[PDB]
Amino acid sequence: SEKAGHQTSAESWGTGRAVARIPRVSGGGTHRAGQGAFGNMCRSGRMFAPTK
Amino acid sequence: KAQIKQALKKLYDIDTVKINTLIRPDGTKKAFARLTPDVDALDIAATKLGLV
Amino acid sequence: NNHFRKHWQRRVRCHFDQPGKKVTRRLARRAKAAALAPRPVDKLRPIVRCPTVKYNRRTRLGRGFTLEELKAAGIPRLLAPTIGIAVDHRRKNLSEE
Amino acid sequence: PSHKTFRIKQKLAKAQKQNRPIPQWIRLRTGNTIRYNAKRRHWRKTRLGL
Amino acid sequence: MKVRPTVSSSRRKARKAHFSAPSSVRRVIMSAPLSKELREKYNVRSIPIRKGDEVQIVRGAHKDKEGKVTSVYRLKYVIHVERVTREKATGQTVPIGIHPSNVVITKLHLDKDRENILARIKAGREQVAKAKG
Amino acid sequence: TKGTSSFGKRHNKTHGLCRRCGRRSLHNQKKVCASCGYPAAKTRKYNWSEKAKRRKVTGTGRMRYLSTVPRRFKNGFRTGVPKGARGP
Amino acid sequence: GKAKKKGKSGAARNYMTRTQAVKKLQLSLPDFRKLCIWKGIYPREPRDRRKVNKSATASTTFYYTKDIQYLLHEPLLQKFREQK
Amino acid sequence: NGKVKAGQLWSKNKEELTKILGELKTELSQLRIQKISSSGAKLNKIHDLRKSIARVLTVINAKQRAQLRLFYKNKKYLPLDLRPKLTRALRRRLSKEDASRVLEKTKKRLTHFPQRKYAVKA
Amino acid sequence: LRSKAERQAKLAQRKMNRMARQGEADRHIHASMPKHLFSGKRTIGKTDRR
RNA sequence: AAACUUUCAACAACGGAUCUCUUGGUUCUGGCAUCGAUGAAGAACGCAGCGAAAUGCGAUAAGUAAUGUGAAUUGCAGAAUUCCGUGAAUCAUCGAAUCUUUGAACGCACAUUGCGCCCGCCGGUAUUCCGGCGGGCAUGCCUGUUCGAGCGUCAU
RNA sequence: GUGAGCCCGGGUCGAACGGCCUCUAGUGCAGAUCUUGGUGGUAGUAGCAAAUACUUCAAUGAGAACUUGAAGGACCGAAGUGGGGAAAGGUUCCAUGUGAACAGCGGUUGGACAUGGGUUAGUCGAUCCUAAGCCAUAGGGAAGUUCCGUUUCAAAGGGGCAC
RNA sequence: GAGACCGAUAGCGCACAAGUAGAGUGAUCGAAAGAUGAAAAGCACUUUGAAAAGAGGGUUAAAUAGCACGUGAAAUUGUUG
RNA sequence: GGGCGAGGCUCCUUCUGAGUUCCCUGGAACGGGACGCCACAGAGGGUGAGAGCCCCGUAUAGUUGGAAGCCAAGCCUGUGU
Ligand SMILES: [Zn+2]
Repeated sequence: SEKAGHQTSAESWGTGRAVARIPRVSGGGTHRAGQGAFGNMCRSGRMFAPTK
Repeated sequence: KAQIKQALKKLYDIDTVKINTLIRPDGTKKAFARLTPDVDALDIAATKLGLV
Repeated sequence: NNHFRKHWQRRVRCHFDQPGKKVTRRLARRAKAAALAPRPVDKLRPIVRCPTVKYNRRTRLGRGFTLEELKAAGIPRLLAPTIGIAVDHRRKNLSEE
Repeated sequence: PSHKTFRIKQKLAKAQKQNRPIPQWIRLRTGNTIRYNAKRRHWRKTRLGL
Repeated sequence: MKVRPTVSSSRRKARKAHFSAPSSVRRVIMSAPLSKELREKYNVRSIPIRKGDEVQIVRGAHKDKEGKVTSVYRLKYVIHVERVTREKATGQTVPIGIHPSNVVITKLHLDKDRENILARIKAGREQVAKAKG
Repeated sequence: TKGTSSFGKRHNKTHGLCRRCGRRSLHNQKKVCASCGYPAAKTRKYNWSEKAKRRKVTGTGRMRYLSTVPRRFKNGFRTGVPKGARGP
Repeated sequence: GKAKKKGKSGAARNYMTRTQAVKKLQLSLPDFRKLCIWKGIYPREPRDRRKVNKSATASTTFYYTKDIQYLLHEPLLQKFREQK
Repeated sequence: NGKVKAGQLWSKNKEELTKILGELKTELSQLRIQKISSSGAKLNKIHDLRKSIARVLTVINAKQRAQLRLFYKNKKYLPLDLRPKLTRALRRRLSKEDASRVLEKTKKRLTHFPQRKYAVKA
Repeated sequence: LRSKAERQAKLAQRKMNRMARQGEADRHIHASMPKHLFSGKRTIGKTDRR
């Protein structure tokens, strides 16, 4: 599916001292919050070069 | 209260002097019907209600 | 010369349904033939000459026969489309051939 | 509060009736997957949001 | 090989239909063959099984045991046969699940619906044999 | 003091329950639901939130009348009873 | 419960004057008198006519509200309108 | 007892159906109190009484709606619940006669020149 | 059967008892990586905490 | 020498990888045209002998009628089925019905189970009082009916 | 076998799998302050030290510093550590029972867990009135979702009498 | 109806009471989580414990499958050598 | 201009072939060996392990019962206001 791995709202937390700059799922109160997104290396993300 | 007293009169031939009502925390209505002094509520409960 | 500077991926059309559409068209043609039996499935078409100097060496099928053609052939214009003859009123006969 | 509307009290009544553990005969059914009440509510843990 | 476009050879769809079939379909699925002498008597190979039938078990560890069908538990596709049971730890008797395809029916619980079933199956078999003959 | 001590003054309610969509999103002063747009006649939906559209799209609820329409279409919206059926 | 208002029950509901009856039935005076004679609607007398109407005199005619309600369903009203 | 079958109900008319409904409701009223006082093989009876009340109401409604349809068989305007449902678009759709109406010139032209049955020799 | 049902009800609680929940109504998910503690930089101006 | 630290091995732990599975996704293809004031989609509240949810249903409430099938349901309890039958079933089909409060939502409102009006019926001593039940009362627009207004144009 | 790797023995285990030639790819990891999950050393370590304070006997119980009764000692000190309410919460209230979990110890106790019970009005509030203000209608804008408008450039209704 | 697609960190966010639990005033955000066994045959009875449980002794083809449940890697840990 | 209309088509419905033969392993044959049979059916699934013949289905002609439509070879009649 063309929308697989992209049905999330996520932004990176910026350059800092603790974590990497992958986009992280915003919000709170669940395990998904703060987790990585949108990357082919990320769990529950879009693959590299999706098949058409 | 009028519906409750008329229903009691139609069902069990019960005449009441007054009726108090509340709504329980479960959502059902509770009605205290005080009967006339001529009729005995214990005889009504034993015979018609069967609450012994 | 690659015209891929728009949002081209939103209107890419593939043709996986080409044999299925051929099957559907053949089924529709068979149903039309069964409904129109014993008449032919198509109407009679005139022979006309293509316009411009590139294609005026070749003839082909036109839309319908002219009113003058039907009058000379002796077929009334109200009878003609009811017996499988296509009729065109816009076309005229500028020559006798 | 003690002052409450009828709609609020009715929804609180529904929440009070829903606040229970599952019956014990449920776990003995054939092919059951329900082990506990996963929507159980407590007055100190999760708000009703009224 | 299947030819009809309304027939699906999908294993996923077949397993979903089998394990989510309703009770009236499970009755047809839970069919058993008849015995030999019943087969020449009625010209019927197979019938759906029901309570009160007499069966002989021909497969499994309880082979060659005979008894009456005490229960048709369609919810896990099981028949309970009389005396084909086991004991628990406590020694209480619990019936042993047998699939109906592992038994053969030796005596039919006959009511007029079963007579109509057998008669129409026999008539259909004879008219197919006559048409193909 | 903009944090923990300021959080102790939060005992009012901007939103109450909406009679139409059932959410705690009816603004108590504007009398406008932030979720479904009540009391406007149309239900509030936008094309910039596919998730919000599909959270309330047709089929998420009960389909108390619409689910029986295809059967009536399949039988042709027929009217009457089977012939010889018991009744009046 | 809620306190009742004065003049909303009793003789005020029980009676109405001839003017109020005519305006309620939407008839002319000859048609109203004709219908009252034909249907047997008789004049009445309240115990206190001020409780029915403050502008009532000794010559004011009173009728029953239920009698005017019964007159509202008489099929001769449509006959009168058809003849007009 | 407590199970009333529809085969007996389809032969009655309205007054004894009302009497049966009243008796069933009275039995359900006393046996709800008997339910809150004791139990046993008894709850099947109140389930049967509930289903019997449903059956009696269904039979009464069906017979009286049939009588109303017989009354409104030959009238121009029917009650909305007795009118056919279909869909809203189907009810707003043009009737068959109005959709099949043609002009007089079209009628003359179709009378004198219809689509003929013909074949062409090969 | 009553003892078996009680045993099944008790074995239903092992995972949440290992998770140390106060009953089955305890389903609170806490922030183990808060954004205010794991993002941003501290400058010489105003700080976000003391 | 032991203890301790480290290395190797066996077993036991911790943990859930690997392998196998799959009533699920994803993509393609074929067929069809059918929501709603005759009250939709959605929301809320209820309904089972013993259910919180999911599922189904609406005070006829895990359901009614009708047609078909033909002996179940099942976790427990309790009843079956004249089995040679107007008939089990958490069965299928589905043309007759029921369908609470709402919602475009429609008497006026609604952060209230608030306040009305019109017409019938029934009950309580009741021409007046009290109570219950039933049927109604939104807006815009069209065709028609009826009642009207205006030296606006006339006749008389 | 130079090698990436391949093959066999032994143990474990339970339902599928491989060789060769072609075809095909979402095909080979130590890093990316990766991504998810799991686990160490630190380490039985830092602490668990505001709000003056606890002690004796008996009972219960497997087990009592933090359960109860009695006996003593203290504290809040009437702008209270008291008796009641508004907001907010929603059953936390009461009785009985209780394994584990939670009460950063312990627990026989508990706002925890389990089953039940409990909120009675013509006079107390809501309901009624209007305030600051908000929304219909007439009508005028706006492509429109709708904006203004609240007394207007509206035929916006009450009463009486009648031979 | 199908596939030279994916095989539970994959494939839709969702194979499970998933647009659920949960968070946010709100617009919105939004998971984790499938597999005992062919059949519960889910351990009678004895004994030790307050209990959880332990040990005998059965059930199973297998408990080296005990509702922490197919297979059971590594990090890390205990015992023995 | 009217009215019949044989016949045909569409949709639901009853029904369809053949081993549970013998031996071995196994907890259980659906495994191995032997002897057969059906096939316009050797697609798929279930059944205690890889089942054409155990069960549901699968192929093909049809064959029971029912409703509503459409097409249609032909045949009766009026005749020109
Ligand atoms: Zn809303």
